[PDB]
Amino acid sequence: NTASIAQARKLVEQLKMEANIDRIKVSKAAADLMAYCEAHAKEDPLLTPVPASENPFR
Amino acid sequence: CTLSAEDKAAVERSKMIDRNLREDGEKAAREVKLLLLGAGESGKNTIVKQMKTGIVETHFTFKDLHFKMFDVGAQRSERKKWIHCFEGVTAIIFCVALSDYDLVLAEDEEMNRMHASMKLFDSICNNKWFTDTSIILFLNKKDLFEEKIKKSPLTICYPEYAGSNTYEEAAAYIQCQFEDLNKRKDTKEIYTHFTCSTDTKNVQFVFDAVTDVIIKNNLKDCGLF
Amino acid sequence: AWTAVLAALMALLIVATVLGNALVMLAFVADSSLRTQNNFFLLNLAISDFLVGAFCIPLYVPYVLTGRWTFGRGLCKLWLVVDYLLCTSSAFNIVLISYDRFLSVTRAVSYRAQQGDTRRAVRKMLLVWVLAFLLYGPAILSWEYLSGGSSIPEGHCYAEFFYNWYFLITASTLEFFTPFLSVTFFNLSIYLNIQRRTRLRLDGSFTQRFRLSRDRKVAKSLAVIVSIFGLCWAPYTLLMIIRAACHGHCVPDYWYETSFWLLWANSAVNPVLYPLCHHSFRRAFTKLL
Amino acid sequence: SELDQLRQEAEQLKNQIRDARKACADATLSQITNNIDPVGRIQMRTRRTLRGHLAKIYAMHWGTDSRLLVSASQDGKLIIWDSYTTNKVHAIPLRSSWVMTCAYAPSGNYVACGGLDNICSIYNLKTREGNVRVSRELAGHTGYLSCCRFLDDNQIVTSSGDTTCALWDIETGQQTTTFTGHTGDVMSLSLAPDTRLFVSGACDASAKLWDVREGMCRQTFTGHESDINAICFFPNGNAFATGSDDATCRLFDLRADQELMTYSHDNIICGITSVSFSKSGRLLLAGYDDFNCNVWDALKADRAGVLAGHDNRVSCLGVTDDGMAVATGSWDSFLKIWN
Amino acid sequence: DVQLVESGGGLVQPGGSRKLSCSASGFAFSSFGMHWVRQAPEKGLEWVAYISSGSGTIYYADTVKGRFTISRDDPKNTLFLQMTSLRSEDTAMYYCVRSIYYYGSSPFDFWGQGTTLTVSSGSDIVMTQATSSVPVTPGESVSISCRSSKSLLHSNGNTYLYWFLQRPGQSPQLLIYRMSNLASGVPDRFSGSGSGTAFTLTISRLEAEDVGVYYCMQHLEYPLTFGAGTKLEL
Ligand SMILES: CC(C)CCC[C@@H](C)[C@H]1CC[C@H]2[C@@H]3CC=C4C[C@@H](O)CC[C@]4(C)[C@H]3CC[C@]12C
Ligand SMILES: c1ncc(CC2CCNCC2)[nH]1
Repeated sequence: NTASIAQARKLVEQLKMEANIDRIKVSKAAADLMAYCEAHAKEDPLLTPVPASENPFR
Repeated sequence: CTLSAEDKAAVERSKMIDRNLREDGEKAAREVKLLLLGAGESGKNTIVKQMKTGIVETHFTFKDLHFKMFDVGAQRSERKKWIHCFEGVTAIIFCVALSDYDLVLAEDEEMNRMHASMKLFDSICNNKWFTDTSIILFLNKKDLFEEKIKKSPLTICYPEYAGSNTYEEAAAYIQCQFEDLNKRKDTKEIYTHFTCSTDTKNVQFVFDAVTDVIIKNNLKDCGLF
Repeated sequence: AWTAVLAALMALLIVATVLGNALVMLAFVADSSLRTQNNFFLLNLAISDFLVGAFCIPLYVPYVLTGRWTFGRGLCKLWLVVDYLLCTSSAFNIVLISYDRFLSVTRAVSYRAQQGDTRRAVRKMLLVWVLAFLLYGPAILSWEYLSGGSSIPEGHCYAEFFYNWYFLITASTLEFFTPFLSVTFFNLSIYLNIQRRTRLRLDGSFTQRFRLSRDRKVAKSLAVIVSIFGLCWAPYTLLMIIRAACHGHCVPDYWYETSFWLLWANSAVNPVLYPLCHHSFRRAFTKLL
Repeated sequence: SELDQLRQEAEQLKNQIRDARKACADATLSQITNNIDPVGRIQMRTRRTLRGHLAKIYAMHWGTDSRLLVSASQDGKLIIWDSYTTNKVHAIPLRSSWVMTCAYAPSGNYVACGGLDNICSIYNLKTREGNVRVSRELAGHTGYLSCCRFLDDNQIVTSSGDTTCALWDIETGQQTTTFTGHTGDVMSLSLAPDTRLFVSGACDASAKLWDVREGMCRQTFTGHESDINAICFFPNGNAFATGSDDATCRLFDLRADQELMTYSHDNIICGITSVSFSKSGRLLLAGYDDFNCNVWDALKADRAGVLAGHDNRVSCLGVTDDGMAVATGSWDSFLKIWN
Repeated sequence: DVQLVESGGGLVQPGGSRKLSCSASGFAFSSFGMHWVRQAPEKGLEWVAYISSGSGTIYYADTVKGRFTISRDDPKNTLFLQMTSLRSEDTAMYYCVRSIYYYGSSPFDFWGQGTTLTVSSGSDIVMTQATSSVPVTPGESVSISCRSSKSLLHSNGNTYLYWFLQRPGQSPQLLIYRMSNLASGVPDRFSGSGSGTAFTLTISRLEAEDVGVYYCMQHLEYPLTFGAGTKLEL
C-alpha cells in the first residue's frame, strides 16, 4: 500500500538524518554538566540557603 | 500595620476578589454534573435533544435543579490521559442502541457493534476514578429493536441466548448482560430505562436517578448507609 | 467488700466514658478529611460526654461512698453547674445531629452544597453550649439569693429547686420531652423517605436484594438511637418530677440514685452509637491502628 | 516489495544509531561524579500558602519577575497572585472549565490557557478598560491541549493529544508550522533557554528535540518504559529531564545522544507528574501521585530531601527565575511556596 | 475610549449647596477607585475626597470634612460629590480622577475635564517645588525638582512619588508613577530620578507640547498632597 510505503520512506529519511549526528563521548558531556553546576553553585538559593534578611518570603 | 496607602488598597481589592470567588463557588456547588458517554450512533443526540471539536456542554433546568451535561465524544485521544477530570461528576449517562445487536463496525466486519458497546461500558464502569459513580443507562431505539428481533434472533450476537424472539425477553436479556458487567455491585448502581425517539419521560427519569444518587451519598456522609 | 465492688464498678464507668470519647477526638484530629459539618457535631457530643467522665463522675464519687460532700458550697455550685450543663448539652447535641441528617434527605442539594461549610458548623456548636447553660446554670446559682437559700441539711449538693415541681416540669419539657419527640420525628422521616425511594426503584436480583438488606440495617440503627436516648433519660426525668410532686415521698431512695447513674451511662454508650457507625470515623480509627 | 525493503532499511539505520551510542559510553555520570561531595539533606519550609481555588489545580506558571504566579483550576478561573503578599491581583473567568495548561508571557503582558476545548486562549492583562480580555483564540488542534509555552508576545507553541505540536503566530491566529513524528498523545513541552530548540514528551515513551525555525525533529530520545508526563530542560540547555508513570526520572544529554542517568527508588511506585531544576541544576525536583515532592541530587541520584504537606496528588511544580523559591500546586486546591 | 464627564457646576450663594456628578464611560467603573481633585484659580491642585472600589473606604480632606460627601453608583457608572455649606474658598474646578490599586498598577492615569463651581461673596506631608518657573527652548534639557517633609521611600522599597503635567486649558496627565516608572502614552524623553526626600524629573529634547505646569504628588498617606507646581515657559 502506497500509504504504508510513504510512511516507511519517511521513517527511513528521519533515521538517516538522526544517524548523521556528531555525537560526543559521555565522559566529556558529563564533565561539562558538572562544570556548570559547580560554577553556578554559589548563586543558587535552594542549594545554598541565604540569611533571612535576603529572603522575600521570610 | 505598616502598610502604605497603596498596599492597603491592594488588600481591599484582594478581599473583593475572594468574595466574588465564594459567590461563584456557591452557585457551582448547587449544580448537577452529568457525563454523557456513548458509542457512535447510540442515539446520544436524541437524548440531548430530549433533555433540552472539543467537549460540548449542555445546560438544562428541570424542577428547580440545574443540570450540566458534558458530551466528551469525538475525542480521538487517550481516555486515560483526561478521564480523571470527571472524577467528581455526579453521574454517568451511557447510551447504547438496542437495534445494534445485528450490526457490525465499518472498521471491522467481524466486530459486532453491541459487543463494542459492552466493551466500552465495561471500560468505564470499572475504572478507578469511577468506583462510586453510578451509571444511568439508556437502551435506545427500542422500537427498531422490536421490529428487527422478529427477523434476526439475538443469537447473532449472543449465541448463548436461549429465549424467545420477543421484544420483552430479548431486551431484558440485553439489560442483564450490561448489568452483569459491574464488578462493584455493592458500591455503585445502574439505573436502566428502555427508550425511543418519542419519549418525554427521559427527563423525569434522569431527575429521579440523580435525586437518589445525591440523597444516598449525603446519607453515606452522615454515617448511615 | 461491697464498697470495694461498688468502687470498682464506678471505675469501669469512668474509664469507659473517657476512653470512648478520647478515641473519637483522636480520630478527628488525626484524620484531616473528617471536616464535614456533621463530623464537627459528632465531636461536640463526644466532648460533653468526655467531660462527664473526666470531671463530673470523680467529684461525685466521694459523696456516693460517704454520704456527705466535703468541699463546701463553692464546689456544690461548681459541680452542679457543670453537671447540668454537660448533661443537657449532650441531649441537645443529639437533637442537632438528628436534624442535620433529616436535612440531608429533604434538602439534599443544599446540604451537599454546604456540607463543607465550617462556619455554619461552629455557630451551631456554640449555640448548643450556650443554650444548655442558660437552661439551668442561672437557676442553680441565682436561686439562693432570691429566696434566702439553704435547704441543704449539711453538705449535700443539689439545687434549691427539685422540691418545686413547677420548675422541673418546665425545664424537663425543654431539656427532654421536647427534644425526644423532635428526634423521634426526624428519624421517622428519614426512615420513611428511604423506604419510599427504594420501593419506587424496585417497582420501576442481586442488587435489588442488596439494597433491601442495607435499608433494614439502617432502620435498625435509627430505631436504636431513639430507644436508647429515651430509655436513659426518661426514668430520671420522671422520678425527679414525682419526688418534687410528692414533697420527698413516694420514691424509694435507691430508685432515685439508680436513675441518676443511667444518664451518665448514656454518655459512655454514645461513642458506640454515633461515632463508631460513621465510616469516616471508622477509617480514621483504622489509620490510628 | 518496496515496503519490506524500506522497513529493513529502517531497522539497519536503527542499528547504526544504537551502535553510534554504545560507542560514546566510555564511562557514566554515576562514576565521574563519585568524587563530588553530596549536597546533603535539603530541608525546606512552607513560607506561603495560597488559598482561593475551589477545585483541583492543574497548572501553574511563574512570571519572569519571580513575584507573580498564574494558576489554573477546574472551577474555570485563572488567578494571578502576588506571591510575596498572597494577594490576588486578578481573577479571570474562563469560557470553559476544562483547563489543563496555563502559561505566563515572559514580558508579563499576556496569559495563555486551555485544555479539553482543543483551543488555546490568550488573555491581555494590560488594558485601558482595566479588565482582563481575551485578545485571541487559537484553534486548529484536533485533540486536547496539553501544554502552552510563549516564545515572545507574538509566538506561542502548543502541544496536543492530536499527537502534534504547533507554533502559532498570535497576530494572525495562524499556525505557522507543525511538528509531526509522535504517535501518542503529546504530554509536555519545555523550551531551550535560548528559544532555538524545544523538547516534546509523549505517550510513546519517547521524546523529541525539535528545531523551532526549521520545523524538524533533530533527535529522538527513548528508553522510558511508559508515557512521559513531564519534561524540563537543564539550565545550560545541553540536557533534559523526563518523568513518567514508571516512577523514574531520566536525564538525557543532547550531545552524546544518550541517557546519562536515572533517578529511582524501590519505595516509589507512584507516577511523576512534574519535574523542575534549580538555578544551578544541581537539584532536581519531582512531584508524585504520592502527594509529595522529592528533591534529588541531580549529579548523584540520591534523594536530598522531601517536601510534603499536600493532601492530594501534586500536579505542578515551578522554580522562580532567580532561584529563590519553589512553588507546588495540588489537587487538594492549594499552592504552597517553599524556601 | 475612556471618558469621564463631569457636570453640575455653576453659581451658588455662600451657605448653599450643589451636587456634582461624574458620568463614566469606556471602562469598568466598579473596579476603579475614584478621587475628586480641585484646582482653584490659584492653579494649585488640592485633593478633596476618595471613594474606593466597592465603596469600602472613604477619605476626605480635612478642609472639606463634614461638609462634603462622596458617593458612587456602580450600575449607573456615576460618581457624586454632595457639597453643603459652600464657602468662598470652595470656588474651583473639580476634576474626577480614575485610580486602581494592585501590584504594578498605575493610578491617576485618567482625568476628566471637570466643572467650575463658583461660590459668591500639621501632620500632613508637605512638598515643595522650589522653582516656580523655568524658561526653556526646544531641544534643551530641563530639570524639575521636588522636596518632601519626610522620605517617600517605604519599607517595601517603593517611593510613592507621582509627576503630572497640565498643559494649558487641559486636565493634568500622569507622566511618572512611583518615582521611576513611565506612564503609557508618555514619550521616553521624560524620566524620573530620586532618592529619599529629593526628586528630579528630567526632560530631554524639549518640544512645544512639553511646555506646561508640572506637579509633584505624594502618595504614602492620606491626605494626598501636591507641590505648588513648576511652570515651563518658552
Ligand atoms: C459501668 C457503667 C456503664 C454502669 C454501672 C455504673 C455503676 C457504677 C452505677 C449503676 C447504678 C449505681 C447505683 C444506683 C443506686 C445506688 C443506691 C444508693 O443508695 C447508693 C449508690 C448506688 C449503689 C449506686 C452507685 C453506682 C452504681 C452501681
Ligand atoms: C446525671 N444524672 C442526673 C444528672 C443531673 C441532670 C443534668 C441535666 N438535667 C437532667 C439530669 N446528671
